[PDB]
Amino acid sequence: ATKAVCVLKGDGPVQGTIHFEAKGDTVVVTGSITGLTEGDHGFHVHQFGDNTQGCTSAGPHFNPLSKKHGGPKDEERHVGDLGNVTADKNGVAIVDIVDPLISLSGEYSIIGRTMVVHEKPDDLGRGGNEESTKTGNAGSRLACGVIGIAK
Amino acid sequence: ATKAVCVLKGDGPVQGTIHFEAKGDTVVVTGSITGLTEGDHGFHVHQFGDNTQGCTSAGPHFNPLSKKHGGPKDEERHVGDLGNVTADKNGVAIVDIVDPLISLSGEYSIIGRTMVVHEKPDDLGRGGNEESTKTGNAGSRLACGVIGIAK
Ligand SMILES: [Ca+2]
Ligand SMILES: [Ca+2]
Ligand SMILES: [Cu+2]
Ligand SMILES: [Cu+2]
Ligand SMILES: [Zn+2]
Ligand SMILES: [Zn+2]
Repeated sequence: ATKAVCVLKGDGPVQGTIHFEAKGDTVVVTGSITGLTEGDHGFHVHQFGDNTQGCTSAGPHFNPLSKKHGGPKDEERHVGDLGNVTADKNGVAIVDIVDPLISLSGEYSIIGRTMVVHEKPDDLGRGGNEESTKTGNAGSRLACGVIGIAK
Repeated sequence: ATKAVCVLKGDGPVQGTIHFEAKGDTVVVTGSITGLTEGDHGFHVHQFGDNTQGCTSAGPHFNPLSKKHGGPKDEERHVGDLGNVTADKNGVAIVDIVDPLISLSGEYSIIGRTMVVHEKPDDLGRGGNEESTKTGNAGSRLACGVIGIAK
């Protein structure tokens, strides 16, 4: 697959549609998320596309190379660490990220896994607390969706 | 992936959880669906895991070998043709299917695609009109979900 789509939904007001497109060796992630409190929000690909217990059964960040949590520009990061999205005053986060590590096929494929938008901003593993190196202290999962193959 | 899961949800009361497990060289589909009218309901894997327009954006039956619609035991069938699930008097359908054409990896992988439960019985491509050769006359999509990787 070369195109993917994710519909984020949660127990609250956060909702959004993310599109993924394979462009050479990068994946271009676009879309918008709304109902977010203005500010930065942790945006990551969790390991399982299991929504049987809402966003909790999505597990941890997709980390096939068992690295520490980082930000997207870092080398030592989880494959799912896409950093943060920023909600404007109206709660609207417009997504536009280009990542060279997540993929739509092969081993790092994220098809079938879950996109999660969090409550607080991802500290990018620079928080000086152990939690920071595991989840970036992004807190609760507001909305999530399974990533599926798109036309 | 050797395990997958799908949460079916729609606009009505139909809902359920379907689990998929690669056991040997085959795929075992289990789970239960509730909220259904008594009787048979078409149950198929649709091509796209695109829930942006509800179950409508799932596209047609997954059909990589370009065949016509059939029942699960037919040679001429789409890969996504899982036949009918049957709901009892309380609207509960118990799913137990072993299928030789779907898989959880490779060309016949259903990860990232959508599982749909339909309003009417699937006629297994034997109804005699053109629609029977496409969808089995199974009608509208009552509930659907993107198939994701499970732990
Ligand atoms: Ca929190
Ligand atoms: Ca119908
Ligand atoms: Cu996360
Ligand atoms: Cu169908
Ligand atoms: Zn991480
Ligand atoms: Zn079919």
